[PDB]
Amino acid sequence: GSTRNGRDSQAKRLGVKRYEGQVVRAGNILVRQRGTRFKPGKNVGMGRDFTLFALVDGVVEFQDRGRLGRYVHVRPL
Amino acid sequence: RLTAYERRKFRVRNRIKRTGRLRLSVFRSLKHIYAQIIDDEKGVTLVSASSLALKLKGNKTEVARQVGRALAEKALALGIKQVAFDRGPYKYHGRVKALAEGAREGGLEF
Amino acid sequence: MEYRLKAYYREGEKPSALRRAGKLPGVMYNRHLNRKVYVDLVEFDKVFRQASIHHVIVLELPDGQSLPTLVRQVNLDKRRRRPEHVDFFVLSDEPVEMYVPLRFVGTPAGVRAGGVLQEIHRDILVKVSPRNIPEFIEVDVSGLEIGDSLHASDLKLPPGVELAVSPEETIAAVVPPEDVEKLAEEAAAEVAEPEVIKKGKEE
Amino acid sequence: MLMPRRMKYRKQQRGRLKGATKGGDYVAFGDYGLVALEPAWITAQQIEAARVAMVRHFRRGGKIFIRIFPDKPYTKKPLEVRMGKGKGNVEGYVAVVKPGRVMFEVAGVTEEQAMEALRIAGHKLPIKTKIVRRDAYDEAQ
Amino acid sequence: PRLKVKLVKSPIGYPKDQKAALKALGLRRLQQERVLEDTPAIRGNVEKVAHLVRVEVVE
RNA sequence: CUGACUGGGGCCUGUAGAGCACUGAUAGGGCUAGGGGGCCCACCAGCCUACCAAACCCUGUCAAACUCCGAAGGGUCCCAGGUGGAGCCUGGGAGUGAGGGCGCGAGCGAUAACGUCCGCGUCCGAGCGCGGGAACAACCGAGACCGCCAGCUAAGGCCCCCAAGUCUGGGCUAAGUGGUAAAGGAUGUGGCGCCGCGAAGACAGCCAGGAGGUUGGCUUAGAAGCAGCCAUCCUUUAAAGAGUGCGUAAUAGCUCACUGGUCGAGUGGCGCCGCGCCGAAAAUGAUCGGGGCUUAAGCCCAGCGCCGAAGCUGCGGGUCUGGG
RNA sequence: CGCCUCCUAAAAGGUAACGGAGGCGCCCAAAGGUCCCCUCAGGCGGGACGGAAAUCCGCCGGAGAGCGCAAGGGUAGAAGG
RNA sequence: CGAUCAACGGAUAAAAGUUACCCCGGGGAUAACAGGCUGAUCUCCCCCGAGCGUCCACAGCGGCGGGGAGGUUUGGCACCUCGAUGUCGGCUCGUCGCAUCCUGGGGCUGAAGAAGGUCCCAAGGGUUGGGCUGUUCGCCCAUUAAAGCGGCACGCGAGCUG
RNA sequence: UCCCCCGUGCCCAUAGCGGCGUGGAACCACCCGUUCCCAUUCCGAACACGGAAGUGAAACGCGCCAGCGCCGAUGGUACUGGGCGGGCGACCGCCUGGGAGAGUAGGUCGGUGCGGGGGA
Ligand SMILES: [Mg+2]
Ligand SMILES: [Mg+2]
Ligand SMILES: [Mg+2]
Ligand SMILES: [Mg+2]
Ligand SMILES: [Mg+2]
Ligand SMILES: [Mg+2]
Ligand SMILES: [Mg+2]
Ligand SMILES: [Mg+2]
Ligand SMILES: [Mg+2]
Ligand SMILES: [Mg+2]
Ligand SMILES: [Mg+2]
Ligand SMILES: [Mg+2]
Ligand SMILES: [Mg+2]
Ligand SMILES: [Mg+2]
Ligand SMILES: [Mg+2]
Ligand SMILES: [Mg+2]
Ligand SMILES: [Mg+2]
Ligand SMILES: [Mg+2]
Ligand SMILES: [Mg+2]
Ligand SMILES: [Mg+2]
Ligand SMILES: [Mg+2]
Ligand SMILES: [Mg+2]
Ligand SMILES: [Mg+2]
Ligand SMILES: [Mg+2]
Ligand SMILES: [Mg+2]
Ligand SMILES: [Mg+2]
Ligand SMILES: [Mg+2]
Ligand SMILES: [Mg+2]
Ligand SMILES: [Mg+2]
Ligand SMILES: [Mg+2]
Ligand SMILES: [Mg+2]
Ligand SMILES: [Mg+2]
Ligand SMILES: [Mg+2]
Ligand SMILES: [Mg+2]
Ligand SMILES: [Mg+2]
Ligand SMILES: [Mg+2]
Ligand SMILES: [Mg+2]
Ligand SMILES: [Mg+2]
Ligand SMILES: [Mg+2]
Ligand SMILES: [Mg+2]
Ligand SMILES: [Mg+2]
Ligand SMILES: [Mg+2]
Ligand SMILES: [Mg+2]
Ligand SMILES: [Mg+2]
Ligand SMILES: [Mg+2]
Ligand SMILES: [Mg+2]
Ligand SMILES: [Mg+2]
Ligand SMILES: [Mg+2]
Ligand SMILES: [Mg+2]
Ligand SMILES: [Mg+2]
Ligand SMILES: [Mg+2]
Ligand SMILES: [Mg+2]
Ligand SMILES: [Mg+2]
Ligand SMILES: [Mg+2]
Ligand SMILES: [Mg+2]
Ligand SMILES: [Mg+2]
Ligand SMILES: [Mg+2]
Ligand SMILES: [Mg+2]
Ligand SMILES: [Mg+2]
Ligand SMILES: [Mg+2]
Ligand SMILES: [Mg+2]
Ligand SMILES: [Mg+2]
Ligand SMILES: [Mg+2]
Ligand SMILES: [Mg+2]
Ligand SMILES: [Mg+2]
Ligand SMILES: [Mg+2]
Ligand SMILES: [Mg+2]
Ligand SMILES: [Mg+2]
Ligand SMILES: [Mg+2]
Ligand SMILES: [Mg+2]
Ligand SMILES: [Mg+2]
Ligand SMILES: [Mg+2]
Ligand SMILES: [Mg+2]
Ligand SMILES: [Mg+2]
Ligand SMILES: [Mg+2]
Ligand SMILES: [Mg+2]
Ligand SMILES: [Mg+2]
Ligand SMILES: [Mg+2]
Ligand SMILES: [Mg+2]
Ligand SMILES: [Mg+2]
Ligand SMILES: [Mg+2]
Ligand SMILES: [Mg+2]
Ligand SMILES: [Mg+2]
Ligand SMILES: [Mg+2]
Ligand SMILES: [Mg+2]
Ligand SMILES: [Mg+2]
Ligand SMILES: [Mg+2]
Ligand SMILES: [Mg+2]
Ligand SMILES: [Mg+2]
Ligand SMILES: [Mg+2]
Ligand SMILES: [Mg+2]
Ligand SMILES: [Mg+2]
Ligand SMILES: [Mg+2]
Ligand SMILES: [Mg+2]
Ligand SMILES: [Mg+2]
Ligand SMILES: [Mg+2]
Ligand SMILES: [Mg+2]
Ligand SMILES: [Mg+2]
Ligand SMILES: [Mg+2]
Ligand SMILES: [Mg+2]
Ligand SMILES: [Mg+2]
Ligand SMILES: [Mg+2]
Ligand SMILES: [Mg+2]
Ligand SMILES: [Mg+2]
Ligand SMILES: [Mg+2]
Ligand SMILES: [Mg+2]
Ligand SMILES: [Mg+2]
Ligand SMILES: [Mg+2]
Ligand SMILES: [Mg+2]
Ligand SMILES: [Mg+2]
Ligand SMILES: [Mg+2]
Ligand SMILES: [Mg+2]
Ligand SMILES: [Mg+2]
Ligand SMILES: [Mg+2]
Ligand SMILES: [Mg+2]
Ligand SMILES: [Mg+2]
Ligand SMILES: [Mg+2]
Ligand SMILES: [Mg+2]
Ligand SMILES: [Mg+2]
Ligand SMILES: [Mg+2]
Ligand SMILES: [Mg+2]
Ligand SMILES: [Mg+2]
Ligand SMILES: [Mg+2]
Ligand SMILES: [Mg+2]
Ligand SMILES: [Mg+2]
Ligand SMILES: [Mg+2]
Ligand SMILES: [Mg+2]
Ligand SMILES: [Mg+2]
Ligand SMILES: [Mg+2]
Ligand SMILES: [Mg+2]
Ligand SMILES: [Mg+2]
Ligand SMILES: [Mg+2]
Ligand SMILES: [Mg+2]
Ligand SMILES: [Mg+2]
Ligand SMILES: [Mg+2]
Ligand SMILES: [Mg+2]
Ligand SMILES: [Mg+2]
Ligand SMILES: [Mg+2]
Ligand SMILES: [Mg+2]
Ligand SMILES: [Mg+2]
Ligand SMILES: [Mg+2]
Ligand SMILES: [Mg+2]
Ligand SMILES: [Mg+2]
Ligand SMILES: [Mg+2]
Ligand SMILES: [Mg+2]
Ligand SMILES: [Mg+2]
Ligand SMILES: [Mg+2]
Ligand SMILES: [Mg+2]
Ligand SMILES: [Mg+2]
Ligand SMILES: [Mg+2]
Ligand SMILES: [Mg+2]
Ligand SMILES: [Mg+2]
Ligand SMILES: [Mg+2]
Ligand SMILES: [Mg+2]
Ligand SMILES: [Mg+2]
Ligand SMILES: [Mg+2]
Ligand SMILES: [Mg+2]
Ligand SMILES: [Mg+2]
Ligand SMILES: [Mg+2]
Ligand SMILES: [Mg+2]
Ligand SMILES: [Mg+2]
Ligand SMILES: [Mg+2]
Ligand SMILES: [Mg+2]
Ligand SMILES: [Mg+2]
Ligand SMILES: [Mg+2]
Ligand SMILES: [Mg+2]
Ligand SMILES: [Mg+2]
Ligand SMILES: [Mg+2]
Ligand SMILES: [Mg+2]
Ligand SMILES: [Mg+2]
Ligand SMILES: [Mg+2]
Ligand SMILES: [Mg+2]
Ligand SMILES: [Mg+2]
Ligand SMILES: [Mg+2]
Ligand SMILES: [Mg+2]
Ligand SMILES: [Mg+2]
Ligand SMILES: [Mg+2]
Ligand SMILES: [Mg+2]
Ligand SMILES: [Mg+2]
Ligand SMILES: [Mg+2]
Ligand SMILES: [Mg+2]
Ligand SMILES: [Mg+2]
Ligand SMILES: [Mg+2]
Ligand SMILES: [Mg+2]
Ligand SMILES: [Mg+2]
Ligand SMILES: [Mg+2]
Ligand SMILES: [Mg+2]
Ligand SMILES: [Mg+2]
Ligand SMILES: [Mg+2]
Ligand SMILES: [Mg+2]
Ligand SMILES: [Mg+2]
Ligand SMILES: [Mg+2]
Ligand SMILES: [Mg+2]
Ligand SMILES: [Mg+2]
Ligand SMILES: [Mg+2]
Repeated sequence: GSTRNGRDSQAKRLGVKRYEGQVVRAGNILVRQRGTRFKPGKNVGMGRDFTLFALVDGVVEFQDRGRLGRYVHVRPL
Repeated sequence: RLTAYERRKFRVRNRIKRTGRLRLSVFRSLKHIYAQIIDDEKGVTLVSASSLALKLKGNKTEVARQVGRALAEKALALGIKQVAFDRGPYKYHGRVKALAEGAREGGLEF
Repeated sequence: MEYRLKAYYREGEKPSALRRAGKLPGVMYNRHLNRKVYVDLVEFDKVFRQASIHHVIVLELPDGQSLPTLVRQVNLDKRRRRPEHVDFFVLSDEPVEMYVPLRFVGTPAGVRAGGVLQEIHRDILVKVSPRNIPEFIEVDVSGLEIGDSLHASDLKLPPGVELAVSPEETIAAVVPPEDVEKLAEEAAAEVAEPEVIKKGKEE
Repeated sequence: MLMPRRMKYRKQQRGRLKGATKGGDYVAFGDYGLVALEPAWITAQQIEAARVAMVRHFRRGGKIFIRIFPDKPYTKKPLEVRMGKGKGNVEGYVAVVKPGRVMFEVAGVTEEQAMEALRIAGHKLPIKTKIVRRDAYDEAQ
Repeated sequence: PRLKVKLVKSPIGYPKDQKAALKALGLRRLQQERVLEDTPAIRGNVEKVAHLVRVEVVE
């Protein structure tokens, strides 16, 4: 008697890293995610692993455009 | 259920908006050819130019080029220089190419 | 018949207090009004067991009105099997969707043979004038063998009452009875171990 | 007796038995019903024993409706092994049953017959039960 | 107006944040009374440790 | 002044619950490919099926690794309260890196363990200091600087051991239940509710009547209401089932059901609630902590009063810290 | 016994057990960049060989297909062809 | 560029076994005995009433299921004890429980009688000698009213045996 | 400032599917051609050019209809932050604050910005 199971992988610490209204700087990571759960919006880049980040210094804003998906914006200051 | 046309159109427009320029959008009907230079931040048109509105003549291509120059003129007069070319569902060719070259001669920046 | 029931208005009385006092919370509404009401449970229950959602209830309000209503929905307390809230639907002169009782007239052939009539629909949904509410709707089931069945299509409707459900909707059936002779072969019958849906490079 | 023909998973964590039945609370097919008064995992064998007794009461006749189904696998470690070394093996299947559920209904049989059958069936179940008969409340759900 | 708050049941055995609330209210000893401005932040802590406290409206 | 905690506001989330739209499970029914089987055939198509049954549909459900939904909460940021043995920064010194009980949420285990493994919280650890809990680290109460032959309380208590009520009003319990247990059983008791039947005289008793077809059969070998199911029809009735059981080898043999005379007021059955009864067997001598308690000294409801700690107060003192 | 994916995990992050299930130790010179174009599975109907399924035509079909490999997230307004 | 340094933060460039001949330091942080908690397993008792018993559920029985009690079994757990809680069987000496083996009392019986079965009350007393085996147990011989089953650290090694 | 149409956005189905109707002056489409630019793994179907005889048949635009789809109260309940009780347990309740999902009533055959072209 013994187990064929027993493994699991490290947690990846995914999810939003800066919420709406929060002041960010150019480069700040805003969202960490698998695929496009949030899409890059105004002043927001997407890295190869879908990571969303601020393109300019400013304030984070979220936007839910229905069938168009959810969006992270950064509004300049 | 979209069409190859509806898709093509989205696909190019989406790329153009992403860059944040004023967009020179082009409509090409069987007879005429129109041009809005649009600000998508504001959802607004800033300058127009049509073969319909210019009561312009004959050879469609030559006509296009004319609306092209026409657009640029009203455009620079409003301070607009740079802009992005929205070929819509249209291959950049023919009448559209012609319109594009015209706004170019006209001094539009793209 | 057509049944009558005293009703009363409630504002902020707590539904639990009401219930603790023998009163059943409820609401009456239609497109024009929506009022929070309660009834005496034991009175309501007396009516409702005959009424059901099938027959008209008239609500004798304290303001003096007397509104004709259908019970539209009854919430049961799932642990205790008791009503806990009623929806009274205020009939007005438009036609209404509703449930009209089926009567299964006659003894099916299948039942003589030892079978069992499964009264699958004991009522039927119907758009109809309030002024036109049938007491019931007869259905001849006497031609039913095990294992035949009737559908709403086979229903012969009264005047001014239109079907509100698919004609293809089965409404009664006659099925084989329970039999002790089946037990031994059921009790002996080898059943296979459950298959586990393959995960991974298996599928 | 009753068991899933197939499952996505072989073993299920145990869970809890809090609350009244989620649904299954009103009579919905036959004439008389057997409702659970207290929660339990009802075993497939217990279900089948309840059923068989009822058909036995009826001899020939009636319809029995079974409204609970054992899709929960019950696990147990082999005798005398110690703790650890993996989860037990499936030994049977239970149907989770919280208070209020109509577990069985009967139809097509006299009242004294539906009464007695459900009583005897009740004695096979490891919980307290009440026999109900179809009301308007059932019909209105 | 003002809130007169009195600590009357011991915070011993209650979660740290209720102890923290008493600290925000400045309540340190049983039976101690504190008169506090009746503002919404203060009222939040009074309501938080309501089962430990006796409140009375004053002036 | 930035802290814990709190107020307001934005954003993030996929749990409880629920749902079945997805993935799967699922009872029954409908509809209907596909098989099985029976008619009818090999000239290849038919037809019938109370058989197993796909997809689909309806009713009704199930799921940690399902979700069309989806809270309470939680997290974070902004503004504000918040001066605390708060917070932040640099540095010096550690010890710890065997935890444990309890509550809640899970997993494992057997819906076992004073079990095990995580999460949130608490307490013991280090509060084996104090009151209650008979006794008892972690349950309730409460954070012991010192002193007092002062006061008020907390949990818990107020018949005696034992401080304070043999306190007040309403109710139940007759089991010493209280003062350890389940399925299940029961004319225990009190209280509600719903049915039947009855002065067109019911129930009990003192009296009758219970009857033709017909010892009916799909019925073997007896099967005459009373060995299985797919029959309950009537004649005659004031009434009487092709019958409740006791009866036979099958009968015959009696009563009920059901109508009639006597009395003359209720009677029979179901269900629910409260408190009790049985179910209840273990090993040195018993026992609710003891004595002892029965309109309680038990239980439920509603009161007033007191007792009660190292908690709080009064009085005096010490030390540290802050402020004068 | 390292690494990945899901669950457990109590709706931020994290979270154990010899708890429940699966994968990795490669690969691709295109399976990479960019421009341009295209859109699926499946269902019904029609069509020689040709069948449940080869290719063709019609209608319906928002994504259930695809995306080298496990799972998950993502995704046709493309990441698919 | 050379790592299945995969025991995957990788001790050396380089490494398996045995000890009942054994030793030291430690641990009741951790097994084996006993106790404890638990009661799955075990023993006993009920609920249900299919069915058996010519007839007849319940004389005697009780399908499939269901609820419990006990704490003698086998285990689970790892809580005192590893600066020691001596461990099976026997002998000796008892003492207790009662789910009673006998004797006393009783109900039912498919109890004519005699003899039985089954349940109930009952723990006062009694409960044999021998062959086998270390055995407990068990089988066997010869008897008996009977040849009971358990607890007491699987009662009892500062009481003996070994 | 109102009506129609052509572009382009925003809300993200109350905007969709289906049935019916309607429009060609203008605009848009289909349309006529395939010399020319450009193009088909074949096809002027598409993309593309040059055109202006025809037709709103297709498409599109605008109306109407609630069969499907989508939206959806109020009421009550589940669940729950915090605070309390009960049960030997599985589990069950009270207080305060929050409060679904299903369902019922009901709603929907879109609303709106910018610029053009035409009309009153
Ligand atoms: Mg293994
Ligand atoms: Mg694992
Ligand atoms: Mg990790
Ligand atoms: Mg981990
Ligand atoms: Mg993970
Ligand atoms: Mg996130
Ligand atoms: Mg990149
Ligand atoms: Mg990439
Ligand atoms: Mg916003
Ligand atoms: Mg913005
Ligand atoms: Mg578990
Ligand atoms: Mg079980
Ligand atoms: Mg298990
Ligand atoms: Mg285990
Ligand atoms: Mg197991
Ligand atoms: Mg089992
Ligand atoms: Mg249930
Ligand atoms: Mg039972
Ligand atoms: Mg429902
Ligand atoms: Mg306290
Ligand atoms: Mg406390
Ligand atoms: Mg708290
Ligand atoms: Mg104090
Ligand atoms: Mg304190
Ligand atoms: Mg401050
Ligand atoms: Mg801060
Ligand atoms: Mg803060
Ligand atoms: Mg806050
Ligand atoms: Mg759930
Ligand atoms: Mg489903
Ligand atoms: Mg549905
Ligand atoms: Mg569940
Ligand atoms: Mg989950
Ligand atoms: Mg879930
Ligand atoms: Mg918060
Ligand atoms: Mg917030
Ligand atoms: Mg501040
Ligand atoms: Mg300071
Ligand atoms: Mg400190
Ligand atoms: Mg500190
Ligand atoms: Mg330091
Ligand atoms: Mg030092
Ligand atoms: Mg250290
Ligand atoms: Mg250390
Ligand atoms: Mg360590
Ligand atoms: Mg430890
Ligand atoms: Mg721990
Ligand atoms: Mg700790
Ligand atoms: Mg540990
Ligand atoms: Mg814990
Ligand atoms: Mg509790
Ligand atoms: Mg727990
Ligand atoms: Mg878990
Ligand atoms: Mg158990
Ligand atoms: Mg303890
Ligand atoms: Mg523990
Ligand atoms: Mg525990
Ligand atoms: Mg546990
Ligand atoms: Mg702890
Ligand atoms: Mg220590
Ligand atoms: Mg303490
Ligand atoms: Mg402490
Ligand atoms: Mg203590
Ligand atoms: Mg002490
Ligand atoms: Mg001490
Ligand atoms: Mg103490
Ligand atoms: Mg004490
Ligand atoms: Mg004491
Ligand atoms: Mg003095
Ligand atoms: Mg006092
Ligand atoms: Mg008190
Ligand atoms: Mg006392
Ligand atoms: Mg004494
Ligand atoms: Mg005294
Ligand atoms: Mg008194
Ligand atoms: Mg007694
Ligand atoms: Mg007593
Ligand atoms: Mg007693
Ligand atoms: Mg009784
Ligand atoms: Mg009673
Ligand atoms: Mg006779
Ligand atoms: Mg008893
Ligand atoms: Mg009294
Ligand atoms: Mg005192
Ligand atoms: Mg003090
Ligand atoms: Mg002094
Ligand atoms: Mg002083
Ligand atoms: Mg590795
Ligand atoms: Mg997680
Ligand atoms: Mg998760
Ligand atoms: Mg998480
Ligand atoms: Mg969480
Ligand atoms: Mg972090
Ligand atoms: Mg592997
Ligand atoms: Mg290529
Ligand atoms: Mg690629
Ligand atoms: Mg390429
Ligand atoms: Mg196809
Ligand atoms: Mg085909
Ligand atoms: Mg062919
Ligand atoms: Mg084909
Ligand atoms: Mg896919
Ligand atoms: Mg693979
Ligand atoms: Mg090397
Ligand atoms: Mg290593
Ligand atoms: Mg190594
Ligand atoms: Mg390592
Ligand atoms: Mg090395
Ligand atoms: Mg080397
Ligand atoms: Mg080595
Ligand atoms: Mg050895
Ligand atoms: Mg040796
Ligand atoms: Mg030797
Ligand atoms: Mg030697
Ligand atoms: Mg030697
Ligand atoms: Mg030696
Ligand atoms: Mg040694
Ligand atoms: Mg050493
Ligand atoms: Mg130990
Ligand atoms: Mg250790
Ligand atoms: Mg040990
Ligand atoms: Mg040991
Ligand atoms: Mg042991
Ligand atoms: Mg010991
Ligand atoms: Mg036990
Ligand atoms: Mg028993
Ligand atoms: Mg027999
Ligand atoms: Mg008999
Ligand atoms: Mg029998
Ligand atoms: Mg018996
Ligand atoms: Mg058995
Ligand atoms: Mg059991
Ligand atoms: Mg047992
Ligand atoms: Mg036990
Ligand atoms: Mg023991
Ligand atoms: Mg023992
Ligand atoms: Mg015990
Ligand atoms: Mg053990
Ligand atoms: Mg043991
Ligand atoms: Mg130990
Ligand atoms: Mg441990
Ligand atoms: Mg030792
Ligand atoms: Mg010693
Ligand atoms: Mg020693
Ligand atoms: Mg000793
Ligand atoms: Mg020895
Ligand atoms: Mg003895
Ligand atoms: Mg006895
Ligand atoms: Mg005797
Ligand atoms: Mg005799
Ligand atoms: Mg005899
Ligand atoms: Mg006897
Ligand atoms: Mg004796
Ligand atoms: Mg004795
Ligand atoms: Mg004896
Ligand atoms: Mg000899
Ligand atoms: Mg011998
Ligand atoms: Mg022997
Ligand atoms: Mg032996
Ligand atoms: Mg004898
Ligand atoms: Mg002997
Ligand atoms: Mg032992
Ligand atoms: Mg011994
Ligand atoms: Mg012994
Ligand atoms: Mg000994
Ligand atoms: Mg010795
Ligand atoms: Mg010995
Ligand atoms: Mg000794
Ligand atoms: Mg000794
Ligand atoms: Mg000794
Ligand atoms: Mg001796
Ligand atoms: Mg438009
Ligand atoms: Mg528009
Ligand atoms: Mg706009
Ligand atoms: Mg027309
Ligand atoms: Mg149209
Ligand atoms: Mg025209
Ligand atoms: Mg015309
Ligand atoms: Mg032309
Ligand atoms: Mg050519
Ligand atoms: Mg040319
Ligand atoms: Mg063409
Ligand atoms: Mg048309
Ligand atoms: Mg078009
Ligand atoms: Mg309308
Ligand atoms: Mg809804
Ligand atoms: Mg609501
Ligand atoms: Mg609440
Ligand atoms: Mg709570
Ligand atoms: Mg509320
Ligand atoms: Mg919800
Ligand atoms: Mg809702
Ligand atoms: Mg619509
Ligand atoms: Mg406009
Ligand atoms: Mg205009």
